[PDB]
Amino acid sequence: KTSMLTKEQANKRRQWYIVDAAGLVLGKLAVKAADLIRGKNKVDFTPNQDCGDYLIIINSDQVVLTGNKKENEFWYHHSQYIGGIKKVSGRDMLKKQSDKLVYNAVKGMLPDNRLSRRWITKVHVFKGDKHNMEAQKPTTLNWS
Amino acid sequence: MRIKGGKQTRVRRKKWLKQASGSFGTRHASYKVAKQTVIQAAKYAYRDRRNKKRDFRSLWILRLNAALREQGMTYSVFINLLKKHNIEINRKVLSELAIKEPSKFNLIVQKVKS
Amino acid sequence: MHAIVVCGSKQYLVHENDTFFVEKLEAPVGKEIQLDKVLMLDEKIGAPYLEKARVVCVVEKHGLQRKVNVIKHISQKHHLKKYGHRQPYTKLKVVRFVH
Amino acid sequence: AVQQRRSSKHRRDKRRSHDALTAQALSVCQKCGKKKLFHRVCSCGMYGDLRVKKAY
Amino acid sequence: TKGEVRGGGKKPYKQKHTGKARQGSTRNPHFVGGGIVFGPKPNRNYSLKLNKKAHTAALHTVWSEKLASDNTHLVDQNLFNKTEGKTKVMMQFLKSAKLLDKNVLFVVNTLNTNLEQSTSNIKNVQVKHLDKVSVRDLMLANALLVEKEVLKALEGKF
Amino acid sequence: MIAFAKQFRVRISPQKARLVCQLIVGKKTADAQNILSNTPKKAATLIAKLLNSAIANATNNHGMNGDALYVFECVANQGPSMKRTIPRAKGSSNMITKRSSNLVVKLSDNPNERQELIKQQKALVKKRVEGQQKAKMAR
RNA sequence: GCGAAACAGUACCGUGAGGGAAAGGUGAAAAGAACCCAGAGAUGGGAGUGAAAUAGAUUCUGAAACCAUAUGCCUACAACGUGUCAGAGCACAUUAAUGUGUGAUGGCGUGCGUUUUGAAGUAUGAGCCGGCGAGUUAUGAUAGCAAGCGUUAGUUAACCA
RNA sequence: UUCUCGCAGUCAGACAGUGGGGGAUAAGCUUCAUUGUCAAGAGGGGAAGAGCCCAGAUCAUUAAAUAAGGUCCCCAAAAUA
RNA sequence: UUGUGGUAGACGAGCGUUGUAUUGGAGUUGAAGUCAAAGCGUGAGCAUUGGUGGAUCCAAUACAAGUGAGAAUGCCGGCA
Repeated sequence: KTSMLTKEQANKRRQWYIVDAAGLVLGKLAVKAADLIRGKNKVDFTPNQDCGDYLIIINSDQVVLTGNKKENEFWYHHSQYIGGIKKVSGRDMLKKQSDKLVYNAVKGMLPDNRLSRRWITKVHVFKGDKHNMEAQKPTTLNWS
Repeated sequence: MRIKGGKQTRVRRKKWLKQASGSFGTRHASYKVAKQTVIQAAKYAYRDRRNKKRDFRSLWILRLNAALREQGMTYSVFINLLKKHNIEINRKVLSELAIKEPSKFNLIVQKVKS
Repeated sequence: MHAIVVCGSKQYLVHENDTFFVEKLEAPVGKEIQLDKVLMLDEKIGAPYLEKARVVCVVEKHGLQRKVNVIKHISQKHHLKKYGHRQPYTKLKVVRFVH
Repeated sequence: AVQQRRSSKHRRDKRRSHDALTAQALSVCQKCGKKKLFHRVCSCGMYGDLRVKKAY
Repeated sequence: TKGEVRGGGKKPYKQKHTGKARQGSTRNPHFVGGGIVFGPKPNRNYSLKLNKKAHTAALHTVWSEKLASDNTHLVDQNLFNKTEGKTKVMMQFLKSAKLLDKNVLFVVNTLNTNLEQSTSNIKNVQVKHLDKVSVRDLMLANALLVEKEVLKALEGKF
Repeated sequence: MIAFAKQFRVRISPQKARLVCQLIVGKKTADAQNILSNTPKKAATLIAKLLNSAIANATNNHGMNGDALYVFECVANQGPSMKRTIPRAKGSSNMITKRSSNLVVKLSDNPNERQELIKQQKALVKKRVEGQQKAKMAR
């Protein structure tokens, strides 16, 4: 008939990982962001439970796009009000909130799920390098 | 010769009404809506009998390729390692059943070159 | 410890002293049955099967899966074909294995 | 206006949830022993120690 | 039916300017009070017709089945005598035949007073004429007594 | 102990009866008569009769001390309403109903005695299940 | 069931011709709750009778729709024609069953009927439960099946016993 | 798919390709012959979809392999130059 | 071996309900009705058991149907 299968449930163990954007690009780090937050690279996956882990990205304010995308590609952010469009480009979010850049990038590429919106907070982004979450005794590894 | 025929009517409605229960709201309260929900759920289960394996095979391949990318090798060569050379009858789900037992799947994924 | 045994068209992970449910074999209760089809007990995989390797299992009962009521219908089409599927199966366990 | 769809039982319940009432104050009258409501008159009539109303 | 029920043709509502269901008569089969279009009527006949020869063949067959019942032996006019109506005597007769529930219908062609004198109290025992036989009545017996003088008529009737 | 006291259909809408007697569930008769004599509602003065009747029931028919008695259950059982009509405009007529309420009030002495009803229903359940059982051992 | 089980063509409707309803069953026999308590009151709780009052006049049985009460479970960042396949957790034990109750969450998920070129639709019908409710007959013809009789055949009608 | 018997249903079609007609070779337009589908047929791909490509589904299967189509994450699958 | 989409449409085998013809059985030692439950069936259904219930019902073979309701802006009565 059928082969019974079981999975780990309500015993998930998650860790803290360090990664830096010194010479990265948006897409090639955002793909790893989605991979880690989904936990699809580890065999501990369970769609009924959480699978990703904590992540810290530090100094997002030096990531660089290839080509003129920083000046010609635009993001519109419309509030519920009429004519609430905030127009941003690639070049301006470097001298402005780059945290929302990785934020909306990572949320756009995951399915609309109550866990995914709960997933997105497990990653922390600051343009600086100092944060009180540095006391987590975290496992450090590049390209994470 | 009059026959009311409301008794077997009561029985048939009752026997339609047991299975329609546990629903949110008055869905399982009246004859018509309860039967509509039962038929719709029967269709849903009929289609889900295919959908479940359609999604579980994808879950299989993703869970396997997790470990495969952990060891670097890909699923594309994995099938070549088994089916072409050293022909076996291994199936997808037993791979992850072996993954869930530590230090055993390593042996299988290492004899691929032997 | 483990074993990879295919009954019918379904391949199963089976350990020692484990009860499980497989497709119907029409086997009456009580006797001991040695199945031929088996692969990768713990090492030394044979290509199609494991040669001369037997899995000796005991059958204890035949059961049926819950009543499956299936109805086919198309909207506004005067077609409400109802049917009831019962799914037979054999509940049994293994006792021995030989190379 | 006129309703278009029937109101459900649970909408009736949620609208009725704020359509309830609270309790009331209560106090003790020293001379005329009675569990009277606070800052009101007592059974014998003395709101304070003053009772100009008839005791009947 | 729709025309048999007493009533008029007045319409409670007019044919428009109202979202009410359409009605056209005071009484309808789909309206309470009655008025079913088709029900019991005193015209249904259950008429059936079978040829005489086929019915006579069915007779001859059922007699021959009874004539081979082996529990319906011959009886003579004499033994109906010695009693007028004393069912006790006929009760002893019935007991001696070892019959309890046998719905014994007796064939008679002499109209001797003794038998129709009895056989009208208990539902079990009745006596009827040879000219009045019916196939169900013949097999309703399950035990019966035949008089020997009518054997001549039986062989004459084939 | 039940201390049940019935009323049988006094003319009040049960919606307002439940509305007034959420405020009494779980409380003690010591702090119930007073609050029932102060709240300015129509049903309030009307159910004080039932409350004191229940007090009399408890004190007389059984006769326990009753100092631990508390309000166990209020309910407004829906009886058969009355039907009337009134003329309206355009020759139309409005249809009006008169709702009454069957009221029975239960006073409990201990925070218990429902669990006993639970095992009573379980006793019904078991007598059922062994009744099913004897069908098989019957030879 | 005559519309009319019952004081029925009654009540009632229009002035008038005329139109036109609904509802029965207690229990063996009222033996119909003496008397006590609470409350003016009906009433309820006792007692007693009644086998039995949860048969107390609402008075054979009392489904469901409807309204409440509470065992346990789940729930206030949630985008859903509300369920299905899995599924932890929580509480347990049965028409002994790969047991049951609920479902944190994941995958999927645009009704019934009719109309039709085609309808999740903003085409229509349905607030809801329940009760009833619309393919039968006189004669005859055609076709199909089976039986009887039989290729100087076979069958009767009306009517009578 | 011939012939006879009996029951039919049905004459309101539309869509996609070609040949065309009309329009203005304009239409989710109108009308044909032909090639398929929907009506009367699920599903997968196409962002959903009445017809388009793969396609005709007894029931079950946390079985395998292919058709179209696809393998940066959602969303399952690849890389090499 | 062919199979097992399907309206219209056609074909075959069907189920339940009332009462009747029998052959039987059960019934205050609690019939049937009634609902609650984690049954048996390819189907209309068939059940098993308890309480409630307080008096006729049921198995099989045939017989004749006011014999089979989800919809009719349906009616009846109630609930909204």
